[PDB]
Amino acid sequence: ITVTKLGSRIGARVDGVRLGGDLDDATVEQIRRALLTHKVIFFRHQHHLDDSRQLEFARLLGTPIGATRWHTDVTFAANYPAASILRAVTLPSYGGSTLWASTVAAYQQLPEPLRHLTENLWALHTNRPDFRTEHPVVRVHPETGERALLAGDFVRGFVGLDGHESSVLLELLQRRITMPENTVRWSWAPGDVAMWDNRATQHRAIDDYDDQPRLMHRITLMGDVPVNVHGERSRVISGAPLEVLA
Amino acid sequence: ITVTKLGSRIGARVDGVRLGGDLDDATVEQIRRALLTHKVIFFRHQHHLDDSRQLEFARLLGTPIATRWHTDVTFAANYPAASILRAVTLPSYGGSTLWASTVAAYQQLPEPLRHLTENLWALHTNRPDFRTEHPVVRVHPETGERALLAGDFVRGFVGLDGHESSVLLELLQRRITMPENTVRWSWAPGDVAMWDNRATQHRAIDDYDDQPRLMHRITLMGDVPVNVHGERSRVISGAPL
Amino acid sequence: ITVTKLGSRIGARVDGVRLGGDLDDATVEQIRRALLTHKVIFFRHQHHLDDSRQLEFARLLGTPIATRWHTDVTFAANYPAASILRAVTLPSYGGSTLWASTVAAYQQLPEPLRHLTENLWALHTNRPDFRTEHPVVRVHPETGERALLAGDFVRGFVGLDGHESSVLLELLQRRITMPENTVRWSWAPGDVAMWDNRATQHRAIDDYDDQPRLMHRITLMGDVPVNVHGERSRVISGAPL
Amino acid sequence: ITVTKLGSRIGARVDGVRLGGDLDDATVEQIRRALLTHKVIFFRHQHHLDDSRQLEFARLLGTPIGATRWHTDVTFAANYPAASILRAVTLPSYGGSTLWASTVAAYQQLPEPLRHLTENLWALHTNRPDFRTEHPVVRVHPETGERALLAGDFVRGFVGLDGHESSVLLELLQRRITMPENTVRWSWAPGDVAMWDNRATQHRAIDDYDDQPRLMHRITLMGDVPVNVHGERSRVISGAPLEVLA
Ligand SMILES: [Cl-]
Ligand SMILES: [Cl-]
Ligand SMILES: [Cl-]
Ligand SMILES: [Cl-]
Ligand SMILES: [Fe+3]
Ligand SMILES: [Fe+3]
Ligand SMILES: [Fe+3]
Ligand SMILES: [Fe+3]
Repeated sequence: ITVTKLGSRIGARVDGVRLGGDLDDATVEQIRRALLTHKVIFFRHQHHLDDSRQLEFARLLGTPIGATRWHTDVTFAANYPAASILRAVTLPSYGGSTLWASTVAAYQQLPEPLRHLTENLWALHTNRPDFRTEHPVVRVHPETGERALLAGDFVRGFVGLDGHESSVLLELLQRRITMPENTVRWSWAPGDVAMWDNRATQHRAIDDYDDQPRLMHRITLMGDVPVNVHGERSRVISGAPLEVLA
Repeated sequence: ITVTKLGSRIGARVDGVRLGGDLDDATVEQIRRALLTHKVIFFRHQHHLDDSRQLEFARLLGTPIATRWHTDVTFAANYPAASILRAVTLPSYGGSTLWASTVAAYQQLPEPLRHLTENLWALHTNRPDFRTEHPVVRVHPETGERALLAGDFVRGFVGLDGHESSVLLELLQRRITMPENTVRWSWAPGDVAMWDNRATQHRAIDDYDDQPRLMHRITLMGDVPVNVHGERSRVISGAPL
Repeated sequence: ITVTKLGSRIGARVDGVRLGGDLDDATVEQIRRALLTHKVIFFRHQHHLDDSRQLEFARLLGTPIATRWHTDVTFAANYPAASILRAVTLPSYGGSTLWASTVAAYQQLPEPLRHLTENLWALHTNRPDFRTEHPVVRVHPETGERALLAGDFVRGFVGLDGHESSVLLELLQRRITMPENTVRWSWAPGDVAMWDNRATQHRAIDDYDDQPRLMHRITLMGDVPVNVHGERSRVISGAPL
Repeated sequence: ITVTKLGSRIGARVDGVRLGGDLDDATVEQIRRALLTHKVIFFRHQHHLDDSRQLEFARLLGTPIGATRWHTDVTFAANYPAASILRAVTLPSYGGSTLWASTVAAYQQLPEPLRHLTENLWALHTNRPDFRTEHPVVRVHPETGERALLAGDFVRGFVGLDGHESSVLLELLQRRITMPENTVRWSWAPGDVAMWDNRATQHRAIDDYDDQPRLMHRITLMGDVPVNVHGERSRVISGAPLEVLA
């Protein structure tokens, strides 16, 4: 099993692994560490995979649950996902790459004033079945302790700020998060599988394949409610917790 | 001596006072307090004033030293404490002046923007090359009130890029110059305004079609800002006033 | 009857007039012209006025129908032409009102922003669900002057995303409410203001600490905007006024 | 010789060509058309190339002349470059990808109001030897007739706009231009060569290789002074024209 960095702040390729439910503990743990360290990892040549085997693999790393704007998944809910595992099924003849950004790297690049701002800022995330959650803008990752910015396209405003202030500040933060130095863009080939840490990233689909057929299979793993640098938790304004796969 | 509020967060008219250098301690003190409380105060019917008498008055309150919103001379580290401004020749229309309370603006900031501004430094410049890094929140040395320090001399914030600085400065200026924080004075003959430059910004208004307009200003020495953490402004370039 | 400018680009005081329904054609006409020229006009010493007499005056000028900058009822397609506003009960301080000339603001636009605004549509809404797509430049039906149409009822511009709309609207509002384009009136008992809603925005100011304040407004029917290319506003939802 | 699209709005790979000064007219022309159509093209496996052969090739397509912000090259000059040809010499073990955006695609995605704005807008581009040029924000490409946005990191302001307006509008335009649907990101392998149309693109280096050694060789081809949609030309405020390779 080898892990090779794809860039300075994000991304790694993991080789010498056949994904499935039969991986030993040492291998699952090596994978877990690579995920947490590199934020998004890629396995190539996984042509043996189907839906069931992908699910069997997913169960080893977490509890499975039941596009072209930058976002963190389902952040309108309080207990939004920890991670997802995504395999290519049918790919277009061109385009169709995917972007990830490290929101840990983004936080690390913030100068002190913007650290003080974001560590003391709350965003309303919504899906508009009405989900509204006030999340902190800095989250302390529950497995690594690393601070990560929490924002993305589900943010509708910041508490205490007016609509214009919120629009300007959100875009300032998005501009920083999605700086290319914080990002990896993956050109999918058949057999590829991506896994990302949704507590430490945003991602974005790209509509550059002229609507040619494209099919991916995603399995998403249950996460927990964010805690900020002061130990404060996200507040549910409206909506229910996300639930495991039935 | 009476002090009459002109608005909730800023401005008062002081009546029953003949400005000059012969005012007693009690009266000079009441004037000082009105100024610190109301941020800009106005005296009407001061027709006896000339440059000499204005200066004699000014000396009781301190040591004597357009159309963009600014705090005076903030490209310098020890920028002025206050100014005293008399109408001499007024246009037949227009020519009003605006002041904003930067104390009021700070008090209206929600918690996130307090945490931002209390940890933020702005570079102020006059382009003699004056460049000073001032804190964005200054603690008034006489009242203890916190005031936003920004305005048109700001060229950027330390650690932010040019676009971030442009957007943030305008966000802070939009807050500071909200009309609830401002008083606009239409000058009549004999009017004098005095403002606390440690707690305000002001702005001339170009709405008199360049008719002749003459005012006489006397400016009083101030000290170097202290921020909420006790830190002082940093001279990058230039000398003290 | 005398008309005195208050500023270069906006505002005049009309003296020598006792407002009411018994004014002759000549006087009603001079008042109409002063209004169209100066965008907002003020009458002082109108202590004889009551609701009935204000309405009788209003009927000579048209057909009778807070703290954010807006043009009245622009979420409707045929929004008002003008309003007439009388002080009834005034606070002991604060309580001034601001008007901006959107004609002046249009005239200050450089060529690129004229090309933008002359080809721009804004969605105005009241959230009865009123939604209207208005042009951002309207051609005044009586004067032919071009005026910016924007303000706080704007929710977005057709073809722009939410962030673009937020940034552009604020850019246009920053231009419109530049103090050179505005008049701020401190109300005294007996004061009446009348403004042309086709050529202005206005804004109440919350600087009187919620002391009691009562004004009486009468609003006059207007028509549907025409833009520089002859195009009319589009009702998306709601009825005509 | 084959040309394969890499994405809907930008980028193509050209195969079955050995780059050099010996290419026949038909081949040079096929290359020219591919460049103008796809805005940036890539040739792989060119391990025979050295500086001299790259130059011999460049001479077939134009007249050769004498990083991590998005820009169009040398736009502070009036007659800024038409195109560049870039080969990898020494590559880092990770990171080091390059981004291009199509400013033709960007113009095509503008809604009517922003077309009216930009077609009637002028930007001051500067290098701060003092180069200052007022360029139109829409340029009509001299070979294809296509309209392209002209902006990027050398813009210091727009004529008639104040500093804040200019900052906000430039970023609005950059945000549109650099939307991922308008972009291609190339992971360099040894032997790769990129050629881009500088009249129809912006590009950006990415600092994500932790300053490992990296060496590219660039040859840049002379361009001409922009003309806008009204037939108006760029204005030299200060500085000299760019000059051919001595
Ligand atoms: Cl491979
Ligand atoms: Cl990218
Ligand atoms: Cl005002
Ligand atoms: Cl290959
Ligand atoms: Fe997603
Ligand atoms: Fe000043
Ligand atoms: Fe109103
Ligand atoms: Fe370059």
